[PDB]
Amino acid sequence: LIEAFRKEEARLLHKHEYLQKRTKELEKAKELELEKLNKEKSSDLTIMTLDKM
Amino acid sequence: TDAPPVLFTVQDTARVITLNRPKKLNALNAEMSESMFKTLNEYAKSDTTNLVILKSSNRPRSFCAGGDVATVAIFNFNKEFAKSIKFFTDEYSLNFQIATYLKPIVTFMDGITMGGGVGLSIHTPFRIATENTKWAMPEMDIGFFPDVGSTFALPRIVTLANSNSQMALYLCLTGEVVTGADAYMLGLASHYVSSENLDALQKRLGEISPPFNNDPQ
Repeated sequence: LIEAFRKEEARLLHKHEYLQKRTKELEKAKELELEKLNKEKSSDLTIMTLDKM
Repeated sequence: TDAPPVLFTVQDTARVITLNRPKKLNALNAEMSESMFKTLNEYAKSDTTNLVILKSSNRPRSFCAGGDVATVAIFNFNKEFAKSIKFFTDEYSLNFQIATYLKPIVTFMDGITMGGGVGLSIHTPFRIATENTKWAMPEMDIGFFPDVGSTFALPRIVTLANSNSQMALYLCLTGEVVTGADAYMLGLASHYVSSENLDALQKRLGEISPPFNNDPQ
């Protein structure tokens, strides 16, 4: 029973840390992915634009 | 926010390139040349573009009064020689792209076509002139040379008194201005079309497409 209570607490704390690390990674990956999407390519020259208007 | 120097638009299967520097008579700077050079490479790869049409939004006032050499002069006075060499690498590279372009390019020389403007049309087999066309190469008065491959085109396209490049030397060394029908008869213009008919011609160019299994090249 002592091993059960200490393993459960460790698991809970280890799970919070893993989620925090995973979320930060996902957030960083999303920023990188979005940055690639916003990167201008040569094909974009063939897309008609009316930026001024 | 500012009006783009060169405007690109779709005309059915034709892609219209319009010079948009009316206050400067459509003078060609490094920005304009670079934009046109990059966009033409994309159109060459595309399989939906059959031809390109190089015109101006200032017609009949001017098509292109020439490369922007006044800015290149300031660079020389400021020793910004890197900037000057960029302006000529872009312009001359665009003139080389037009000359070797595999798809038909149709230039509407509806207005003053002097200097860089000549480079935009002299290298296209379809260079249409109008009553408002004013072709000249006024470089001898500014201290420069006949650029934009005019020393390779004029000696090979002029029709009269050009057996030994005599007429080509006359236009490049005297800076004589040729107007409308005279440009067509000398070989400076491939076709002579009234300005009023340019709108209709543009629409017809966008509507024609290679038949069956023939590419636009």
